[PDB]
Amino acid sequence: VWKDADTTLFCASDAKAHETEVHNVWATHACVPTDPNPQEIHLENVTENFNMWKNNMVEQMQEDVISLWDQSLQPCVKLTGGSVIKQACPKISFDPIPIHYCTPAGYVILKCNDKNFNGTGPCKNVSSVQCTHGIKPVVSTQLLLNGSLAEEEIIIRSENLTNNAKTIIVHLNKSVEINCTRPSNGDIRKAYCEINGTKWNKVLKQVTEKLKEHFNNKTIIFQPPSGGDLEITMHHFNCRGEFFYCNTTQLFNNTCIKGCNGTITLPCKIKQIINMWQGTGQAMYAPPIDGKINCVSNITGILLTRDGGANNTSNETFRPGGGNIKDNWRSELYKYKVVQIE
Ligand SMILES: *[C@@H]1O[C@H](CO)[C@@H](O)[C@H](O)[C@H]1NC(C)=O
Ligand SMILES: *[C@@H]1O[C@H](CO)[C@@H](O)[C@H](O)[C@H]1NC(C)=O
Ligand SMILES: *[C@@H]1O[C@H](CO)[C@@H](O)[C@H](O)[C@H]1NC(C)=O
Ligand SMILES: *[C@@H]1O[C@H](CO)[C@@H](O)[C@H](O)[C@H]1NC(C)=O
Ligand SMILES: *[C@@H]1O[C@H](CO)[C@@H](O)[C@H](O)[C@H]1NC(C)=O
Ligand SMILES: *[C@@H]1O[C@H](CO)[C@@H](O)[C@H](O)[C@H]1NC(C)=O
Ligand SMILES: *[C@@H]1O[C@H](CO)[C@@H](O)[C@H](O)[C@H]1NC(C)=O
Ligand SMILES: *[C@@H]1O[C@H](CO)[C@@H](O)[C@H](O)[C@H]1NC(C)=O
Ligand SMILES: *[C@@H]1O[C@H](CO)[C@@H](O)[C@H](O)[C@H]1NC(C)=O
Ligand SMILES: *[C@@H]1O[C@H](CO)[C@@H](O)[C@H](O)[C@H]1NC(C)=O
Repeated sequence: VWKDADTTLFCASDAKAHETEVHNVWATHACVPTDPNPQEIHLENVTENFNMWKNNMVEQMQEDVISLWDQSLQPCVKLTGGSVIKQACPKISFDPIPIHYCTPAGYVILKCNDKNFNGTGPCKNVSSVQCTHGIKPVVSTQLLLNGSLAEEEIIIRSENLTNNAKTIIVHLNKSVEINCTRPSNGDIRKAYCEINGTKWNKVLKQVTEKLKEHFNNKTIIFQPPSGGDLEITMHHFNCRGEFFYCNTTQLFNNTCIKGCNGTITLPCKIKQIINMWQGTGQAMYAPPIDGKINCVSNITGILLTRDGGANNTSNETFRPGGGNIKDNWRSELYKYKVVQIE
């Protein structure tokens, strides 16, 4: 028997000690080895309540990723709280690895196995585990990359759909590849992401259908982010250590929901000067490495903000972008909660 509790988790990974890649290096020192024979017990006729929006596992993962980034991604110049910090900024090897989140003795993690669980409320099919699945700490905006997929239907998740200020996480049930490249050989910061338009528009159509179920069949309209920093108005992510900013206007194309089944090519740029997602200020990095810089990722989730004040109209307008990296972890941790064992 148990009760919802918070405690300090630890992490486990398969980091390689000989690797210089920074997530490996961090996990080699900050985490223990994974369990090759992990226990998972189904809790017979047990119903548990979960609330992904109030889940300290998220705050803890955020804490780790901040620490990882802080010790791994030194910029040449950091502008924070009005001070200027200068230091060496060598190119690094960067490629996220899965990190498992684990309970210490006297606690356990309950996992909701209801396939269509929306993240808050009762779960009928619950199991207990010592660690979460391995979650890659992929930092991005607008699109969630290399994550886990919903096992059945597309799921719409929100702390309160009625409140337009609350971010919506769209959990996809089918991956769509996004293939980003800064080609080897003009402009060294010019890059692009290629997406399969037929596949992407099919999924986006489905997301639209799902949104209708939640918004009384109102008309669903996508628009580009209203304004803000580039990290939010663009799909922002890190590829091989380089900070990419990609224009997603083409991805949220209302008319495709004409002959538009071809490759979607998003224009991207690599930026040396960025606003740190940690919310701490600005950083400047060295220019991109030479050669073909390339990441192919699965889009597995979408972060959306709904326009407020549209209650009198027959439309609901959505714009890509969540307002919080914690939501990235939320999207992976929603099915977990820590409890204390009696
Ligand atoms: C509950 O979830 C488990 C693990 O995901 C799955 O294998 C099983 O089919 C489900 N069990 C029940 C009682 O439906
Ligand atoms: C999720 O399901 C719960 C059932 O308890 C419901 O109360 C809540 O409104 C739902 N949220 C969404 C976004 O569907
Ligand atoms: C990408 O998604 C595919 C298909 O759903 C999956 O098989 C593969 O593991 C994913 N690759 C990742 C997570 O890097
Ligand atoms: C994904 O979910 C949608 C609607 O939520 C559904 O129509 C479709 O069957 C699902 N696709 C897969 C591959 O499970
Ligand atoms: C959900 O948001 C609506 C609109 O802001 C608000 O009126 C209502 O009180 C909220 N519900 C909860 C439980 O916060
Ligand atoms: C990614 O895009 C480039 C073309 O721009 C191509 O060289 C490469 O083969 C692509 N990779 C995949 C897996 O589609
Ligand atoms: C997208 O995938 C479909 C298969 O559903 C394929 O027919 C098409 O060649 C792909 N489109 C592009 C241009 O990548
Ligand atoms: C994205 O691209 C569109 C069309 O090319 C452009 O008008 C828009 O301003 C771009 N968005 C950003 C934030 O650069
Ligand atoms: C939507 O797609 C069509 C392609 O047929 C194109 O005319 C239009 O420019 C697109 N809107 C975008 C990409 O913003
Ligand atoms: C997604 O995972 C693939 C396979 O490990 C990797 O090549 C790609 O760069 C990852 N994307 C991001 C943004 O980390």
